[PDB]
Amino acid sequence: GGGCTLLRLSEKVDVIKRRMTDPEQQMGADIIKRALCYPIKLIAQNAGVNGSVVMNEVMKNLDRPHYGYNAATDSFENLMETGIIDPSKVVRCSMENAVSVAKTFLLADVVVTELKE
Amino acid sequence: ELHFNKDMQALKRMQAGVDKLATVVGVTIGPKGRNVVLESKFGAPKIVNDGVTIAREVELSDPVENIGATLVRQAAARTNDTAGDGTTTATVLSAAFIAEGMKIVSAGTNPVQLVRGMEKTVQELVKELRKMSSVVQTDKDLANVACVSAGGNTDIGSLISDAMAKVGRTGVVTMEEGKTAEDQLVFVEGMQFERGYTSPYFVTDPERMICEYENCKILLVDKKISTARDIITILESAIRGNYPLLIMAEEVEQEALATLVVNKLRGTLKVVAIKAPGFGERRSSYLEDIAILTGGTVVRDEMGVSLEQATDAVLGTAAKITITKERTTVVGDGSTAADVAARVKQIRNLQMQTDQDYEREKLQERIARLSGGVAIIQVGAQTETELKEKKLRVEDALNATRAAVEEGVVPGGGCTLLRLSEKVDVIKRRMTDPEQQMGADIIKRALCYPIKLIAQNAGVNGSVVMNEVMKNLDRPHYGYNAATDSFENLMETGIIDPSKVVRCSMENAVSVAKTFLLADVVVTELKE
Amino acid sequence: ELHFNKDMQALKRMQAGVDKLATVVGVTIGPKGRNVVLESKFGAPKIVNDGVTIAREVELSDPVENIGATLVRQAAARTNDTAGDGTTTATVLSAAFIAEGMKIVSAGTNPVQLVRGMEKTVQELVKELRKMSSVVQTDKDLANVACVSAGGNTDIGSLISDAMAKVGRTGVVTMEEGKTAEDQLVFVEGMQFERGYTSPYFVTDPERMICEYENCKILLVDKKISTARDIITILESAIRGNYPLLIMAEEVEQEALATLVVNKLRGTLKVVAIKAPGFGERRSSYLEDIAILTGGTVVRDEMGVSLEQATDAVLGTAAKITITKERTTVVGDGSTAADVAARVKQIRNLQMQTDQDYEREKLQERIARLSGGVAIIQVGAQTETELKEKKLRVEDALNATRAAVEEGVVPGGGCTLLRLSEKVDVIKRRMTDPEQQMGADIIKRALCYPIKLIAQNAGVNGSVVMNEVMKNLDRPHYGYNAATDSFENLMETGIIDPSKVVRCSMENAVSVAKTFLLADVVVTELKE
Amino acid sequence: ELHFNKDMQALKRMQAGVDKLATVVGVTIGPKGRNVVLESKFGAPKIVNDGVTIAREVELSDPVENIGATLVRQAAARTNDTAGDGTTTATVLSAAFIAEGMKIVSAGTNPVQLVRGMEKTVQELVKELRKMSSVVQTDKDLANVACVSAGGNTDIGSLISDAMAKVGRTGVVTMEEGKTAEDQLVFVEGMQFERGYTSPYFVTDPERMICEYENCKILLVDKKISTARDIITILESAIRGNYPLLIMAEEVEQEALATLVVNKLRGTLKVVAIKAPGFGERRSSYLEDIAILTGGTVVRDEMGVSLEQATDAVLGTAAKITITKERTTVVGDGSTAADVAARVKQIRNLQMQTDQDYEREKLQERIARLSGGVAIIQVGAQTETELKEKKLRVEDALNATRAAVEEGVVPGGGCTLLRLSEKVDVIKRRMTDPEQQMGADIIKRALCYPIKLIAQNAGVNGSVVMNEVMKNLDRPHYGYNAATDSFENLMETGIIDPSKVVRCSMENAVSVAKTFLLADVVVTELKE
Repeated sequence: GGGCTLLRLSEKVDVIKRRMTDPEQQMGADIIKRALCYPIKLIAQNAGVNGSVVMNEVMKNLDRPHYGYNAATDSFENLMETGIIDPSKVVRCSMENAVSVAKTFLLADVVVTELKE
Repeated sequence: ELHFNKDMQALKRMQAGVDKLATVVGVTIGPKGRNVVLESKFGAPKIVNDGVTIAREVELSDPVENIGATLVRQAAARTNDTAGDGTTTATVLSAAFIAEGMKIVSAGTNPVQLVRGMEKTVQELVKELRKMSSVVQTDKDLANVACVSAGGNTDIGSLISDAMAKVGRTGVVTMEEGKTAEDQLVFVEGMQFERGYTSPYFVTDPERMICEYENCKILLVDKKISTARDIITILESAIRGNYPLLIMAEEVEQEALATLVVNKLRGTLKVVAIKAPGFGERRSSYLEDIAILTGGTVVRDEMGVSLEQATDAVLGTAAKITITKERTTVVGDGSTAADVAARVKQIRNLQMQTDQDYEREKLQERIARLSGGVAIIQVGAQTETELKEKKLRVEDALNATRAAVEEGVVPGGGCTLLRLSEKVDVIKRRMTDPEQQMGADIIKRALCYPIKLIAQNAGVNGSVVMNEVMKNLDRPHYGYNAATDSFENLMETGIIDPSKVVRCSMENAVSVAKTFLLADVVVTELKE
Repeated sequence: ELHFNKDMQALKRMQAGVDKLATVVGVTIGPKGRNVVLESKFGAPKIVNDGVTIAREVELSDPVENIGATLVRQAAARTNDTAGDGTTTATVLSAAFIAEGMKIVSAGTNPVQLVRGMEKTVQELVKELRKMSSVVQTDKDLANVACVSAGGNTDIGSLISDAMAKVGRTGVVTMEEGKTAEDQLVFVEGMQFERGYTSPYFVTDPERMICEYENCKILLVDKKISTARDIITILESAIRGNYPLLIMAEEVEQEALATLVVNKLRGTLKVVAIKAPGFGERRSSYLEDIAILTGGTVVRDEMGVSLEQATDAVLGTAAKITITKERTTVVGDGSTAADVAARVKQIRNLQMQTDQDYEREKLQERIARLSGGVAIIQVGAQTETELKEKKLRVEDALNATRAAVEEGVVPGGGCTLLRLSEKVDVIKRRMTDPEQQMGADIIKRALCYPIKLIAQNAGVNGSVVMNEVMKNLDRPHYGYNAATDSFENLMETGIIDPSKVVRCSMENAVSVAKTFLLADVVVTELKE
Repeated sequence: ELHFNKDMQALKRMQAGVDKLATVVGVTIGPKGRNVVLESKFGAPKIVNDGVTIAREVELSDPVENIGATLVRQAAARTNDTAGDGTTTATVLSAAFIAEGMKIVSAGTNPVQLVRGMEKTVQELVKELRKMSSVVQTDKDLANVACVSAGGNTDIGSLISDAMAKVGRTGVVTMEEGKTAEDQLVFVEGMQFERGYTSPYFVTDPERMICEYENCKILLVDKKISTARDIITILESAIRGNYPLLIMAEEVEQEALATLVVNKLRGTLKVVAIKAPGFGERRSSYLEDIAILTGGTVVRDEMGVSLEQATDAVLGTAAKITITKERTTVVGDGSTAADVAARVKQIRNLQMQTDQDYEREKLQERIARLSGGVAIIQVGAQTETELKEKKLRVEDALNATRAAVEEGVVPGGGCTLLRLSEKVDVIKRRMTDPEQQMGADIIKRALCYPIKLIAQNAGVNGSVVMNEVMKNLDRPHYGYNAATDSFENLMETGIIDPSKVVRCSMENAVSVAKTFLLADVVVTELKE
């Protein structure tokens, strides 16, 4: 948990070369990358600490040994053994739905609305 | 249909509303307080000297600064209905923590570590406040405490003293006027509980907003009530004998509650609504404990009789009943006194065979209030405006004495807030981050505000008064009486505050200041 | 006709203007600095990468925030003409102290103890800066410093190295272009002083604003000058031979000064103004030290000849003279070199018979500059634009090398500000009042700003950069070069700053922040 | 008195102004270009089909978008005076780099790496353009290139062909009309230099802004001139004989220059001021190289005769002199032709004994221009409007032929931009950061703009045009002539552009786009 799983997910779109590798789809991949960076940034920031340095410490270190950052205690700790864990169902559903509404958002080009008079 | 308020200025907005509330209640505080004029609903205006009445009526225009002042009103009201006093102190301290809070926060300081510092500081200052407290253990010192806390002369405070000297602990003393000019002490079979009414619309006589009824029958069950036709038949029994009815069966749903308040608003049916004591098997063991005490059987389905009709056998009787916000009291009824003398025997038998721990203290708290009973006191009568003036004085006397004997006693005049303030300087916290230290200094400078406002609005500089007491030794009960304007010891003189008031107002003020500075976004429904 | 600006908000007004000045100069700083487009006075615009030019042109509409920005410009300009560089660093530091300062003052903190904490912190940080400094004592390490400090390749920086390896101390190296593509070193009879021009209107060629004249006569008297009729006869002596004239006789009053600038503006008379070196008997002993050095006599009334007609040998000759803001230099004249070799003998004579102390060092500072002379260097020429680009590169090279060897050298990139910032945490001051501690933390967070603005406007987060540098050992010259974006030691790589610049910009920034936060009331003339 | 513009929107303001300039110059481009109506200073309007006249006159109200458009005007003007043509191409490309640049920058992309990508991509494309270029080495193919580049028929372009076939390299061919209808080729003793006149106020006949004089004497010294009394005596020597005078002594200061332009504005004295060729000892070796050539001695103070008076012996003669922005040409004078034939012998002698390297090429560049001389051509005359129409057609012909033979030739129509644009897709840079790749793609989409605007304003979709040219093989000189609206090889048809124009307009466009996107803050002096 701690939204750190979104960083580990974001740092695996750099290895995704798609078909037919048109620059636009690559932009969308970079879009997902920078968008997954936001949640942990908001968590660390609104807690009271710079999120840029936290993101740097976790990412530069090995991403596999469950390295993470607990904002509740503010210290370098493994999220598993400490007790900060998130259900994968929540992460998956919130991620798919966010893209689903972003789909029907950016695709939009004309909006109508019934007015008062 | 929702308005948005964000950033740094949104906080300042409701802070101003808070500061405006603490401004009018601020000039209320002090022995030489000022008069606040209120525009009447219809007719001649009402002059106010109380901080409670002011906090009740204040509500501004701008919604953000309106919910800000109301957010402090919560702490003020909550402090009042849990300590009996200290609304003025709660508000001014609340705004003090907020003002000094916003002052430091504006320097880009982390709110989380600040509020953590405040929480721990006041918490240790509460632990320190218990050390500061002066305990009463003798009925004669209790007499001196009572008579002094009572307005003016002793005598009447000397009457309350022996009134509670009879019934040792667990209360509960109730007062009433009439009928002939003497001091009539009366002890009868009465009981109380720490539950409250269902709706604040049952208040018999404002502004006391306390529901009192004389010569009324009682009725109670354990299960939830929603059906009405059963009570309608009992309503016919309440019309059969034009008398009010008592009901306290845990949760009454919106249907029966609406029928109750409608039949009460017209005056056709005098009804009372309230909750059940305890939980689980305790409920069915508490209502049956008060059933026979009131001279009535139990209408539970466990045996079980529960139908449309209801006679005198299923409902007990109570001469007088007085219920308030968090308390419900019964007294006066001349029913089976042996029941009160036999149920206590059953508790002793159960406690003798009890191996558990929770059952020991539950039987201990039940044997307490049972044995304590109710004691009701009758006041004298000189003129028609005399006991009315007395009854109010003895009302404020009893509540003050109870609040004092409950948690202990501390030197009043707001000086106890100074002594508590000059002990945060030695507090080295963990992990001693600068932010938490700021919060400690915030508590320090905030505790300074009440005494300053007291002296200032009295007519003298508070800076010199604070300097005279602080530089002098804080231990020999040194203080400053604003009533006489002289250096005196607050204990021997007669200026004392109940420690319950100081603690509650302090904790609540930090409580609202916690959820005030922690806020960052405020929403509000708008007109259009 | 006078406007009154008071309270707390009047401070924030000029703070905004200060912050606006630091905003534009802020994006100027750093190796990956940004361009700032200036509107032309008439025609094609002018893009600027320097922080000096920007600070010259900035002046806001609102008077209060204009004089506030102008107040910072004072420290910026003063740093520029006392160190040679660091306008960008002085400004951002000045605003840093002001921003962080007012951030704390807003909490009602005592300004007096705050600025006291600032002054002492930076002063001990200057004493610490001298420890941080690296000293050059060998001409070969001086060669490596000079070449690296020079732009790009060495060769020319390797030429200035031996140029100052010849003239050991006291300077002073002066440069000039022409005529054939080689490296021509020339040592001749030249001298300089630490005085300046009378008026900034004498500047020959802006934006260098340095008055340079070739093949001109020089005139010196010790007393003050106010009369004109004597000068207009020398003007006739300056018209007889169409040549410029040099004058530095202490104080020239408004009358003669106005006549001088008027006759110079029309181009009829090429005149130069300036001031006198030393004081009292020193003046009459310094002007006669340069009179014969320029091949002229003294027109003092002590002997004394002083009439209307002045001739050829009452005024010395100087082949080339270059003067600036706080310096005045002469060079080139092929006069009595024996004088330069005989006056030094007279100084040694006075030195050995001297029993005093001040006379010993006055003779020592005079024998220094006299023996030092003025070595003029001639650069080569590939094309016509290459010689100009070189001349500018060697101009910035010489001024950088001089500013480096003068006060010592410190690691550049603004990283030395962090190493200094992480030494205030150990500073336990007297009497350690919290306010002075706030001032220390203010300096800390303020010294953090420059490196942040450099990294940020370069294109990378400054927080991570600060962390990586600070968490690592601060002693093995660890640093971060924004030009390459990589972990590197600032020394071996070639990113160095002169310690004189850091110190001057630091002290001045605190100096203006001193007179900024101490302010409480501001006045200003209005239009109507 | 200074305004402040910052953030992202400040960039878009001047970007709009740039977009407005490229809008009017945009409809100018193309064979089927449109007419731009200009309001006259006084009287009948002036229609313009040239992009040069438009770029001169355009200047908007809003200062920021004015200095933005002017910033592009600097690129267009600089391209014009360094290539001879391509103002329209420079502007549309400049705005292309800006538009496509800001289009990517708005995504928060690093400006530093972007412009770095732009610089390197276009620089390698310059190295690529030199590959795309076609070379001319035969006078007969030169004849075909010249006649085609010339408007319409050949004959006259076939005359310029043999005109330059005579004088091989180093130029320089000058033209003139009159007097009898034939083809008169004339070679005489003439010379030129790559220097320019002092002030643009000396222009004889606009809009050609080129100062031309007939039958005038010359005068040159090496030292700087500031005095005037010597000049006013030569003025008297220029008044006794009503003839203009030539002066080129390096730097003429503000005094003499002001006197010169004043005496010229009244028509009493026909003067001009020009700079010195070479540098140092070269100057004194170049002015005496043109002194005797013009039949005059040297007035240098190196020995050295220089006083008040001046006669015919100190000043040479010149039949005709034509000077422009960056060139100064003399021709026609019938002086010592033996001088031009003897100084070349002296150069060969010095060349034989020269051991250096720079002296060899300096003697080589002097022996070149000396041997090349200055061939002047005379055109025929049918009517009076035909000779002027010819003279204009041969003026643009000569300038086009020189620009084509100088840097080589490339297929015109802006199609060479596509061939250059479809070569950035193979450019893998270092360290191949995405930003530099964006800058490469920016260059690609920007090079697509000119050909698109050409086809569009002509009257055909540019999308299908780009498709046909690009999808086909880019090597067999495939192109699209908008004049005939048809598939055609740009070489064999007659639509060719000089490589110098394409290269210079491309480099300057990136240069101003460099100092455009790098900008982040813009300042501007306001009215009040």
